[PDB]
Amino acid sequence: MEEIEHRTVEVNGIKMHVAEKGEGPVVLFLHGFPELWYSWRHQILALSSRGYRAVAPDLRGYGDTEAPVSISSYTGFHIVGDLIALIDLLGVDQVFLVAHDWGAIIGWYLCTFHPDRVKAYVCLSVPLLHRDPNIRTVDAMRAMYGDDYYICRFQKPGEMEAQMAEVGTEYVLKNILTTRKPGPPIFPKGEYGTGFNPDMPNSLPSWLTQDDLAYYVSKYEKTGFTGPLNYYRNMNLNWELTAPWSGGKIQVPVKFITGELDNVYTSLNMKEYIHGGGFKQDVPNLEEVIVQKNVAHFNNQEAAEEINNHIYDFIKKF
Repeated sequence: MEEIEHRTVEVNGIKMHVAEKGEGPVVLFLHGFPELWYSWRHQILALSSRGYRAVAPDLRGYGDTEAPVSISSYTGFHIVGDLIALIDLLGVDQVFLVAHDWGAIIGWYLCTFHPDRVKAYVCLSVPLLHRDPNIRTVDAMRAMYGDDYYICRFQKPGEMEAQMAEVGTEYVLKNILTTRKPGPPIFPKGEYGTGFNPDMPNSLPSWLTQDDLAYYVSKYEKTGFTGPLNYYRNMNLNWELTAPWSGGKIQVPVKFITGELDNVYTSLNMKEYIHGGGFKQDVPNLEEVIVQKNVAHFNNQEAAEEINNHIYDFIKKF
């Protein structure tokens, strides 16, 4: 970790923190919510040691990267704009892409707008989110799960931030990271409360050290949750703006990997989309989907070595 290089670069008008290690084909890692570049620590070390150039930024709004004040500065187009600028700075025509959670949503947008810049994509947790022309993204979630569904509760500016403040940053991060409950996360009414996990363990699970959690806390306690939350606040706007790509397929080779207990997999009719034929129809060069038994949402950390090996085996093919 000591030999991971950290720098700040100017991309698309913002200052972005980039963590990098190794030489070789670029493997660009995109973290999720509420994470950081650091979520890829094990993959950065493994892929760099195995002859690749591992690159893992803090995305716009996160960690040591600039957080614009306007909520509207966090559409998928803004984030992809940052990443295209980053790839140009890296000096390469194409990358191998690896992404998780919100990072995976952004990765799907990258593959939609610029498939030629992506040789192959290892996608964790969140598959392609089919644009339903009949109903907006968050409107559909609201109809399915109601107003206490977490994504709905994340919409109103400032509200979730205050609820998180009441219980504290360390509690929020431990609450989220340790969750193993399947199904749609429904919050208690009017407060954070038990949030994502009504059965928090006393000890951190063995994949997350006290120092790991402390590092996440050290960033979030200062810069807060607003930047990361703002991605969710643009889901309906993203839906509007992506009308030009309605009914579109992605031809980038994809390997999709999820923990079996991930709340994403176990909600939103995702399991049916993933295995039922819809995912493959939209993504014709999708390879065998991997479901990791007894693994939760944070599969790049909880099953880090398996993820290292799946990434390595897949990108070698190309």
